[PDB]
Amino acid sequence: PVIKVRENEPFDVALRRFKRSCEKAGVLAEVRRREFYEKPTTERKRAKASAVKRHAKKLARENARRTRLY
Amino acid sequence: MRHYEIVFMVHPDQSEQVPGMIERYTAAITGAEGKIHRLEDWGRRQLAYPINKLHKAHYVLMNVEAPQEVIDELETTFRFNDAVIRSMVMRTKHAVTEASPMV
Amino acid sequence: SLSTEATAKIVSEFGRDANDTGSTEVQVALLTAQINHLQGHFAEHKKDHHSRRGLLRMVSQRRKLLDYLKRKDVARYTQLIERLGLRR
Amino acid sequence: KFCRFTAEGVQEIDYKDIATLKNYITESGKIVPSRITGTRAKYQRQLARAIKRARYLSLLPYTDRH
Amino acid sequence: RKQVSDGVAHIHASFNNTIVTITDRQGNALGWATAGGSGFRGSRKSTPFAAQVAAERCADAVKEYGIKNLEVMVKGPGPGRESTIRALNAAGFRITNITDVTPIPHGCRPPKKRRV
RNA sequence: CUUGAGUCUCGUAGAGGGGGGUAGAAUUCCAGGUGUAGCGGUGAAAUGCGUAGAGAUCUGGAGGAAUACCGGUGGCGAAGGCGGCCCCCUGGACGAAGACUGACGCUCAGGUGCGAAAGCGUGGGGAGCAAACAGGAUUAGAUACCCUGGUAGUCCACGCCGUAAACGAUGUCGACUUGGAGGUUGUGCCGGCGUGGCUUCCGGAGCUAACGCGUUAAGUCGACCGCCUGGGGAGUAC
Ligand SMILES: [Mg+2]
Ligand SMILES: [Mg+2]
Ligand SMILES: [Mg+2]
Ligand SMILES: [Mg+2]
Ligand SMILES: [Mg+2]
Ligand SMILES: [Mg+2]
Ligand SMILES: [Mg+2]
Ligand SMILES: [Mg+2]
Ligand SMILES: [Mg+2]
Ligand SMILES: [Mg+2]
Ligand SMILES: [Mg+2]
Ligand SMILES: [Mg+2]
Repeated sequence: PVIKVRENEPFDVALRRFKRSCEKAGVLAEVRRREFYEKPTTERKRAKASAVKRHAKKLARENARRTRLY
Repeated sequence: MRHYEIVFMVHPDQSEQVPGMIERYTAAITGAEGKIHRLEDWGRRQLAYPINKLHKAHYVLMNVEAPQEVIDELETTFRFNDAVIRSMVMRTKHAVTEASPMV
Repeated sequence: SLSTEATAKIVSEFGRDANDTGSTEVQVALLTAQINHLQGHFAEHKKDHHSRRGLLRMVSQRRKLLDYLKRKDVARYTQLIERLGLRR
Repeated sequence: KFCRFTAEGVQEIDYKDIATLKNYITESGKIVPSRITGTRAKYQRQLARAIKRARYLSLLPYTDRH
Repeated sequence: RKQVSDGVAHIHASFNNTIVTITDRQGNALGWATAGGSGFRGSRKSTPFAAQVAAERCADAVKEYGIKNLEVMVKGPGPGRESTIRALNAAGFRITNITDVTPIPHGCRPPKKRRV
């Protein structure tokens, strides 16, 4: 995430461009994910739980479109 | 005989040996009835990262069909040759007589 | 697996035609050729349990084909296991 | 979406083709997911092999902080 | 006592503390300041405000070298990442570029999860 | 006899396995430079490290172990399991057009092999992690949780062990019985229409005590095997 400040560029927006580049690279999450050891059993329990919950919200959204609240 | 694609990169200070080493390797393959299907000299290029503090290297690409035993002497020759800083021998399905996207 | 060359040398040598790739003799000779070839592989790769499981299937398949051939016609059975050098 | 390797009928993604490969890595040098670029699963694997194979020859970088 | 005019700021933002080291382009340190040594202990030490004070003291520590432009190399996940870069600008340096140099293994086994 | 089973021909995908080599990032250690008073850690602290110059930052080296991104209810394997890249050796699966053998099948007590991790033996290696252990806290107490360290071990070679919530808590093989939405990998024809293999979710009849399963059945059937007979004692004693 290398941001080179451009000419006639106000500082803050370059600081905004930097915050964007680090989040798109996901480096902060990558550091937080690597600070404690994650067992292979648990990484898989999470991955699965992520997928089944990502799946459930889609069908819940498809279904809620065929509904009225009032 | 199997097909191999060899990409070896050479120290920039010994680019003058690059024409020389090619015929020696060519003679070794052609000595053993191996064909040479392609042979491209990419010349000096900029490396993406430093390799042994080097910032440039002389890339040479050749596609051959040889008996697999012959490739071993090429791999051993690349290993002990300090001119060669990196190499890669890869099996290919068929002859590759075309032109690299680098030329 | 065996080369097509060797496969064709077996088909012709053991079948009554070059298209007779399915006769019991050709199959037993084909499995025997690959079983013998793999002996050198497992003399160096004793910890290759996954590939040895496929080998033991050739051993089992060849045994089931010989047992079939024995009870259908003994003349072809005894003539075959001597060419292949099999104990039985 | 719209996988550009089925569209161009590629047979191998050819690590030497640095012009193509640079389209499928981020600014910091990481392979872009097939979910983002819409590459087919079959070609995304060959793309990752070619990118790792080019990274080794120093045709491509591993990271941006080399 | 030497004049450089072109330095590099290294923000070391951990979860517990922030360290600011201003080095020249060659990597030789000119001065440094930390959030912990800026009058902040414990809960205070790991705040974005404690990093801002740490940045100002490091700018006040290298004032005799006359640095004019300053590269900023940020490392770590700490709360003092963003607020330390602002304070360097507030002091009066010119931020030429900002980079994240947080080390990522592509490595060793991390310590075990805390059961708090 | 050819429809079950198998063989041959062409190709495809794959972390299937075994052996060797190598790359980049990072950690740690060592030596040196700049520099100076803290660092580290926590809920907060302290232990600990630091003026004998730490931590931070840069340079060179040593070493081991794991391969970010790609990466996906994605793939491969009988299961256990398998993830950088390259080569060598090797197993299996699938698909298309035929030819060939001629039911040559299925299941399998005993037997045989394979079988996570921990553990054991012998010889190596040892970065990071970390049972035991030591200290600091917390606490009424705190043989813990938290912190700072840290040895076996984790790694390699060979041998043993033979067990796991080794789980889909669902034996193997075969046939039959409305659908929908995907993923993955072939293939034929003209993005469109078919046809195969594997796989994920929803649901119909049916089944089920219910939960639920539902063409990958826990539905309808056949073949063979394993096992159960109230709880504890006890998967214990001999
Ligand atoms: Mg910790
Ligand atoms: Mg076969
Ligand atoms: Mg038994
Ligand atoms: Mg073990
Ligand atoms: Mg041991
Ligand atoms: Mg020992
Ligand atoms: Mg501990
Ligand atoms: Mg398991
Ligand atoms: Mg399971
Ligand atoms: Mg059971
Ligand atoms: Mg269902
Ligand atoms: Mg007992």
